[PDB]
Amino acid sequence: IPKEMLRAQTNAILLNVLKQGDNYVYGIIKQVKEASNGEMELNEATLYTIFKRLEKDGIISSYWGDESQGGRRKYYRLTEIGHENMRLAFESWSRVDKIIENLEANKKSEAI
Amino acid sequence: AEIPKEMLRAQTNAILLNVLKQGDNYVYGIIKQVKEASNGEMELNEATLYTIFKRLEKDGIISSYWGDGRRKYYRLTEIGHENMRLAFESWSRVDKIIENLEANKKSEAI
Ligand SMILES: [Au+]
Repeated sequence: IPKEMLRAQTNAILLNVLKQGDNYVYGIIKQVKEASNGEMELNEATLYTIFKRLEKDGIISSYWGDESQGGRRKYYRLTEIGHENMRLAFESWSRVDKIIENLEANKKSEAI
Repeated sequence: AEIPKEMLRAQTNAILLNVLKQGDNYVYGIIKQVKEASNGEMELNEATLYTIFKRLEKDGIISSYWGDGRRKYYRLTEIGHENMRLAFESWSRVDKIIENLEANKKSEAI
């Protein structure tokens, strides 16, 4: 599995987890660990790197939590731009499957 | 907000490797079939293929040979086919992870 594809996957995951609600990193890693039957330990480093991009792009935003409790954790939130990105990713990928669909279709066409 | 470069590259590659999957081919031909399969809309630029093919050839995902004008055919390699398989399986496991996230969310909501 190429690293490019791994980080693309981690991205798909994070946008999705934040879709279901604002979260923090230790929490995000834990929920995916659970939702993948132990199998998927996300890499803190890759998360951090991704959040800098996604914060850059305004796909996510962040705020401080747990300050009332003596803490200072960082909560992330999917933005509207966030939801738009995910929509266009979906639509975009669906368009690609259709192009491939049509390639396979036209192949079987010439075979006739 | 727009679709980032990395996703664009990934998409273009998805398509090219898939054209190769369906049968070894030459570049004029590849671009023509995609033009057809995208209802006229997507006539790739040669240069984009060449850029991409250099990477893929580098990584051993594709290779090339002469056919008899004597065109240059590119072929998905075995490693090629393997990678596409594992990519598919891997991405399917990711849909399940997401599936399961949405499932656990609706669970706690109750
Ligand atoms: Au595939």
